Amino acid sequence: YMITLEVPARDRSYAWLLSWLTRHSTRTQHLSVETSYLQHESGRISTKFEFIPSPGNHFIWYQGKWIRVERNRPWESVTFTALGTDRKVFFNILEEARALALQQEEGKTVMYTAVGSEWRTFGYPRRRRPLDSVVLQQGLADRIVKDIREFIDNPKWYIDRGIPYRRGYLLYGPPGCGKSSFITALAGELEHSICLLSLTDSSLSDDRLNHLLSVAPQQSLVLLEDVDAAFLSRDLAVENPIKYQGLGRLTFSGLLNALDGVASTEARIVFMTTNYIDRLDPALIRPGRVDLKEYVGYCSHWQLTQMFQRFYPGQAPSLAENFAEHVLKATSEISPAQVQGYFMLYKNDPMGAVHNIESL
Amino acid sequence: YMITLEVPARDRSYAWLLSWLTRHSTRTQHLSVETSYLQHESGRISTKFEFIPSPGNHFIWYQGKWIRVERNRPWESVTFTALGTDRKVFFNILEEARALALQQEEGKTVMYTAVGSEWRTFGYPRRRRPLDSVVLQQGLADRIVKDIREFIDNPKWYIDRGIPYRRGYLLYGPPGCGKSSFITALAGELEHSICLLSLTDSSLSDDRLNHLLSVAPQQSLVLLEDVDAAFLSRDLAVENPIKYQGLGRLTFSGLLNALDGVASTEARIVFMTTNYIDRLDPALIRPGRVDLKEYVGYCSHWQLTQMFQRFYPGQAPSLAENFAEHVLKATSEISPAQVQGYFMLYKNDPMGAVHNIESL
Ligand SMILES: Nc1ncnc2c1ncn2[C@@H]1O[C@H](COP(=O)(O)OP(=O)(O)OP(=O)(O)O)[C@@H](O)[C@H]1O
Ligand SMILES: Nc1ncnc2c1ncn2[C@@H]1O[C@H](COP(=O)(O)OP(=O)(O)OP(=O)(O)O)[C@@H](O)[C@H]1O
Ligand SMILES: [Mg+2]
Ligand SMILES: [Mg+2]
Repeated sequence: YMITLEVPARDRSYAWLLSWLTRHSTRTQHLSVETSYLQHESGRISTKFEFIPSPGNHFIWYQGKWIRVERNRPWESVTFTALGTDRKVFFNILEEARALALQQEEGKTVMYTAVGSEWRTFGYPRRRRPLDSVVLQQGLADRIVKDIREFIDNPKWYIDRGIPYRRGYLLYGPPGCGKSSFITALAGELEHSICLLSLTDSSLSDDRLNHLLSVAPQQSLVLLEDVDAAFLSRDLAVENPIKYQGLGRLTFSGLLNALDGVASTEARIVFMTTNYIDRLDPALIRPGRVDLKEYVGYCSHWQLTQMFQRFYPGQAPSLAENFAEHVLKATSEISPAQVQGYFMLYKNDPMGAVHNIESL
Repeated sequence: YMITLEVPARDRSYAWLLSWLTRHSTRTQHLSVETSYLQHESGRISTKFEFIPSPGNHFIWYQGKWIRVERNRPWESVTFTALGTDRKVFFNILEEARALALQQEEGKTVMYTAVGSEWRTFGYPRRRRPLDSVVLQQGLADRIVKDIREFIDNPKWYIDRGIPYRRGYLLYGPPGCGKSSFITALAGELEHSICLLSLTDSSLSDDRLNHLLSVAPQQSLVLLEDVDAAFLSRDLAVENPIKYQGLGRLTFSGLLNALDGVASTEARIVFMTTNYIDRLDPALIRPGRVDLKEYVGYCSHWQLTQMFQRFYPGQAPSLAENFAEHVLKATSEISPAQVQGYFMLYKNDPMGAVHNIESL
């Protein structure tokens, strides 16, 4: 007579338990190697040999209980066998795992991915990009931030009238203007998590897409990159239905219903990005599916001035005006990425980038 | 000499027994983790650790009978082994499961889905949308409600003359007018259940479609979304037979016979939705397969007035007339979804949406 807690692979606290188990690797006869390397120079690579507990029956001595944990071997099922019937030690283990895991993810952003029909983490947590480091047009980031915050802070008003509690944003513009960078900065600012979804995958279907959109982690953003490339439309729409034009078992109607239909879930934010606004079917970007659409474009006077004052702090304000005037006189349109590269050429050299502005 | 009740996966009361078993999880040596999370803020996520009984041979103490329940492990078969030959405990268990399950589904709508050749539930029951929250044209929802109620309440008249006891409705219009929302509201009002069916699935055939249409749950609605996209027609029909145009092993004649043929079942309601009424073959929408067809269109004066008086309750009636007049003068055609979004911009701000009506 014992208690055999069974936690299979498909669990939210799976990573938390794995992290705690790696933390409590002491007193474990079976091990797995945990070496990592940091090269410095001269062929002297630092070693960091450690011990991940192997998928075995290691006996743990938590609170003097001789707890036995077994991880099997692609299907995985972790087991926490104990003595008697207490259930308190399980709660303590879960709480300690939560305390340890959330401590690790502090000041970072966790990136998930779509594996099969489920979300799994993708690498170590990434360092968040400061929001002010991304410079957009005057009064554009503030509007999006305010709209998202208002949507988050008013759930009652949605329920009191019956509208589904959902939202969606679309960003479009020329290549190299700040779409992905702004999305990353916003995710870092809002302390959310990014879920990456590809519509051209070879293992995605309508039912799997609906399940993925239904089981998305809480306090997270869903990102759809280049929705146009997954469905040719417009000129085709005048003659025949919208073909899928790719590899994967997906249909236009399935995606349309999944984004906003009858079985769509609640409390979800979806971001979409494209480079050809005119290649998107009108039914896809109608209100209800895309509440706010914004255009990010080429540089302007204020944007160039802010970029200059950001890359060379401490300089006099006249230099920024000189740089902006010269850039806008020498060329008409320019992308922020090109300006960033040109600045990267002249590292820590103010008044040097104000002279060699020949980039026609 | 015992009694071994066997209930495989393909049963209607399967969910009821699973819910009862989760209710009676006490005195079970083997367990499975039942933790859920509700984020609040500051990285403080509430834990709800519980215990779903694992697929094991847990010994239950219902009525002091030492009942043994075993769930195997994709094929599933639940077993209720008991002592002697009584069969009374089985009646009591089924009745308690029914009492518990129907208690949970109160005021909600259950959404089913097509898995293989059987209907299975899809997530938690969803909150029902009030019917008055969806505003359609004058005297349109009432007609459909009355027709459906008349069909439900008169089975004798159908039998006494020999007509098959079936019905079907079709809704068509511009994208973003209220088709799906009205269907959801009607399903909530009628205390029915929604079954989602996709005609472009990669595992659908004529025999499977017939089986699914024959085994649909009682007191339920069958929904076919975007029937046009599954069969190109019209201009093709003038030259060659109807092609399927997609992925899946289905034919036009198979669908036509399944909807209304010789083997079609009785007491079934089917809803169909499309955006291009002119792309549907005449044989598909003939009487007998689609009894009532209705058109949902753009906004009108009364619809706009009702929407305004719904989103801002307590306002004077003149404001609604002013808003309707200004909207209809500034623009001719406008979808209700755009009106909903424009109202969503001005939250709790009457007399503000009556001034900034520039949405051309
Ligand atoms: N507004 C901006 N301010 C600062 N850096 C920017 C800005 N826009 C782009 N960059 C820089 O350009 C590089 C890539 O930008 P990013 O990937 O966000 O562009 P994009 O417009 O989303 O491109 P693509 O459409 O090809 O995905 C990064 O080094 C990023 O810092
Ligand atoms: N008549 C209406 N009254 C109130 N809200 C409406 C109405 N029509 C649409 N909406 C709102 O529009 C949004 C989506 O509407 P819905 O999905 O029902 O439109 P649809 O015409 O069925 O669209 P699609 O053809 O793309 O499926 C929801 O927020 C819903 O509340
Ligand atoms: Mg990018
Ligand atoms: Mg709809």
